[PDB]
Amino acid sequence: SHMEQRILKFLGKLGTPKKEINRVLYSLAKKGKLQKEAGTPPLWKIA
Amino acid sequence: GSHMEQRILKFLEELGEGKATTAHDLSGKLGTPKKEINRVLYSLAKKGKLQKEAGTPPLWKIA
Amino acid sequence: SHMEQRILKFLEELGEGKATTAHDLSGKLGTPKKEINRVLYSLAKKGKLQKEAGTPPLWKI
Amino acid sequence: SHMEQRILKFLEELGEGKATTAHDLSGKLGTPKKEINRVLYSLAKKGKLQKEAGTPPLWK
DNA sequence: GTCGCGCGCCTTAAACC
DNA sequence: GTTTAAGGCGCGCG
Repeated sequence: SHMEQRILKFLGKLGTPKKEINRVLYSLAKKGKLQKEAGTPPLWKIA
Repeated sequence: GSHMEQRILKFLEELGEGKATTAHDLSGKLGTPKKEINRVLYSLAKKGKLQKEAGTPPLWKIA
Repeated sequence: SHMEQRILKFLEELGEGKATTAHDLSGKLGTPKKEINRVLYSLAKKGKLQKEAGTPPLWKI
Repeated sequence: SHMEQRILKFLEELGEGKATTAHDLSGKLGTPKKEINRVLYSLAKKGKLQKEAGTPPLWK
């Protein structure tokens, strides 16, 4: 995946397409390689 | 990860290099209903851990 | 079906230019999306309907 | 609305076991899940129902 | 502001017992 | 006459 990598580099709302971004986020959480601790905003990091 | 993913991951691994099976087959050989089997397979898929050849029915092997 | 031709005439009605989403196709016709997609996907079986994938998928002839 | 109250009526009235799936509520009432689920997840945030988990979720 | 959503899924017909 | 179907479906989304 091209656009997944990009997000990883950084390390939660980011200024490139933000709809397409959340898909790729929850993917890598479900998918792994990211943590999702709840609350608003949803917080994100590498595990 | 999960017990069920464990079992499924066992069976597919043991079939061979590039050997693929169906939710139906799995369902029978593991004694779990197809619905559960599919639930997990599609998960493992979204998890990068497996590969779906699409068709009727889809074929499942390791990526 | 009553809805099938209606779904058709709406796609058909708005040129060959482009497809639309089931969502709006619903909202304009006042019919729920469930009924809409049922039919779209039903029709795409047959050759007339033509599905262009995505999220959300786009529907043209 | 009309639907909230009926659904709202259904749970306690038919409190056999505890709770039922959006699906069942639909089939009884002859109404698609969209309207039903809207109303259930609505009635949750504010307090009058509990989502006991599963697939589909169960509401009491 | 949480939103990831793609969803059609049987008011089921084709298909394997 | 059960089981399949992409059938996995959880969906509520404004």
